[PDB]
Amino acid sequence: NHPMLMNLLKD
Amino acid sequence: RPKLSEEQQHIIAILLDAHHKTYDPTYADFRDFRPPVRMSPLSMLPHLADLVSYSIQKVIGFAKMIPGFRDLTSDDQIVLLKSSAIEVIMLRSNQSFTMDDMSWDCGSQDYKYDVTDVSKAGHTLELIEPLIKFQVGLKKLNLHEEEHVLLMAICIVSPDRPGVQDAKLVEAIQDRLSNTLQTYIRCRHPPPGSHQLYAKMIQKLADLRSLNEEHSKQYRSLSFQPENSMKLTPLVLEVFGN
Ligand SMILES: Cc1cc(C(C)(C)c2ccc(OC[C@H](O)C(C)(C)C)c(C)c2)ccc1OC[C@@H](O)CO
Repeated sequence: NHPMLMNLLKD
Repeated sequence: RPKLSEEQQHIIAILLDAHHKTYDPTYADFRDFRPPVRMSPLSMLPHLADLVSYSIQKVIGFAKMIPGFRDLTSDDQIVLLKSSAIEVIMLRSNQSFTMDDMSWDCGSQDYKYDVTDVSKAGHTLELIEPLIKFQVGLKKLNLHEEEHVLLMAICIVSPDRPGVQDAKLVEAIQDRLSNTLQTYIRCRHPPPGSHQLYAKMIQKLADLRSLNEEHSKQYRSLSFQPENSMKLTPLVLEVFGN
């Protein structure tokens, strides 16, 4: 459930 | 015999550049945040929420560039960032902190923050006193930029954060960074400044665990009144809690 942190982490 | 390998100079070059790409010492983006008000119950909350939100983004940008960080699972990346964010923010803020008046001097009076600013974001001296103490003891280490960027990276890749899966993987990445730091001080940090420098740096990480705890406490109390929670950002709510 961390869509924004996930997005900033993506390659 | 203390030898800085090829790999170790590479790590330092990468972390320096990573830091350079994620810390703007001109503080130009501050003009995008909701404006500071020093008139005032939690008058600094909107501005400081924005500053912290922005800081979270830069920390994440720095973390992705840590050698080995990429090799972790998305889930562990997430756990390391959520638990370390406020700590790395406190660490990275040391760069603008000044012992003249014990404030953070981000270019201008509008963006010069002291204890009453931080109070006006909803924090008490239970946090702020040990915060200022930390900043002072950290500033007095007079770290090389090299040691500073390694310290941030070591903070992020911490195996004991609650929720880690592959602790052993996190431990090996952090060791590579620890060893680079220990070796760096040995080879490039002259005495007396070098005396116990590593142990004092690790002590600062211990200090940060305690600051992290108190920040969490006061944030949960802050963010319980939905009127305060309203004034935060979506990234702050996601990362610090809701
Ligand atoms: C200059 C600077 C100072 C700060 C400090 C003063 C430490 C700070 C600022 C705000 C703080 O409280 C935030 C508060 O918990 C919320 C509710 C707004 C999230 C706290 C606990 C500390 C935090 C970040 C800062 O920016 C540093 C870099 O990220 C940008 O140069």
